[PDB]
Amino acid sequence: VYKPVDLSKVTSKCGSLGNIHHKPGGGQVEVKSEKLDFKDRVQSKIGSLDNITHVPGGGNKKIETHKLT
Amino acid sequence: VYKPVDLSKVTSKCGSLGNIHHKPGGGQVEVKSEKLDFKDRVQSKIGSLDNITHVPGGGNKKIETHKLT
Amino acid sequence: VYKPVDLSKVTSKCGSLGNIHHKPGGGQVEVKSEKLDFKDRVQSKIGSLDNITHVPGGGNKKIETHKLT
Amino acid sequence: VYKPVDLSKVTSKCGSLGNIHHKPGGGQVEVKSEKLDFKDRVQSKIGSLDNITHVPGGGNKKIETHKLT
Amino acid sequence: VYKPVDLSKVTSKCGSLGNIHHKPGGGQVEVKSEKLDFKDRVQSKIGSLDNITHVPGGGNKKIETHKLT
Amino acid sequence: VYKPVDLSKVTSKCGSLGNIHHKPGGGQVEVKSEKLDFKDRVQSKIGSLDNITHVPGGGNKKIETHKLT
Repeated sequence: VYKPVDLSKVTSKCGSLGNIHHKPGGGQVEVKSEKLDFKDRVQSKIGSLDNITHVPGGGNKKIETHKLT
Repeated sequence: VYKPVDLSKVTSKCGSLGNIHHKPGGGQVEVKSEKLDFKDRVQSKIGSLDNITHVPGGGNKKIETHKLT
Repeated sequence: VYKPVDLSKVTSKCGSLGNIHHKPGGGQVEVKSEKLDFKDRVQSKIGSLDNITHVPGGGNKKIETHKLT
Repeated sequence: VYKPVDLSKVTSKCGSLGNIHHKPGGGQVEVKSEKLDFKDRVQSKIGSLDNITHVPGGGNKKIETHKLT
Repeated sequence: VYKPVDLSKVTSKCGSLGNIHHKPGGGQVEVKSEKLDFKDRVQSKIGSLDNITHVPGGGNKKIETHKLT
Repeated sequence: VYKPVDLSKVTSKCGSLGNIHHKPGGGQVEVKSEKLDFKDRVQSKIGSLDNITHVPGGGNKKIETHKLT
């Protein structure tokens, strides 16, 4: 017989959340290339890529796992 | 016999959520290329790509997992 | 017979959460290349990439796991 | 025979230009006058006058002069 | 025979330019005048006048002069 | 025969330029005048006048002069 119990609280209060500024790549990015030789695959990313601003009002997280085997 | 119990709470309160500024790539991205040779596949990304602004009121998460075997 | 019990609280309070400035790559990034030879795969990232601003009001976490085998 | 040659550059790059605050005359101006006597022209300026905020992207200058005599 | 040659550069890079605060005359100006006598021209300036905020991204200068005489 | 040649560079790089605060005349100015007599021209300046905040990204200068006489 298997009867685990959770009554827990995962809680957050905030008076205000804000004035959050994320300014990636506000300057110069400058790439110069001459007489290059590539015999195999090239993957290139230049500039302001994949940046994240994540401002959840709570962002609280529960992870729970159970296994019988 | 398997009878797990959860009565837990995952909760948040925010009085106000805002003034969130995400400004990726506000400057110069400059890319000069001369006499390059590519014998295989090329993938190129230039500028402001795949940036995310994610501002969920709440944004709380529950992950729960069960297996019987 | 398996019957764990949890009554826990994971909790926070913030009066205000803000004036958060993340400014990666506000300067120069400069990359000059001449007469390079590449016999195998090339991966290149130049500029302001993959930066994160993560401002969860709270952001509290519970991890729980149970196994019988 | 006069054949000067100019191939010069005057150049600038700025990634981002901003958060400029000019607040002239934010305090208190009080001017009391009694029994003044003026026999000739009067010019009077009182308060916040002729203040300048000048924010050119660029603002570069070339002056060039040529003379035969 | 007059054939000067100029191939010069005058150049600037700035990644970011900002948070500039000019606050002239934030205090108190009080001017009391009694029984003054002026037989000739009067010029009067009272308060916050002719103040400048000048923020050129660049602001580079070339001055050039050529003369035959 | 006059054939000077110029290949010069005048150059600057700055990553970021900022947090500049100019606060002239934040205190108290009081000017009390009684029974003054002026037989000729009067110029008067009272308060916060002609103050400059000058923030050129760059601000580089070349002066050049050429003369035959």
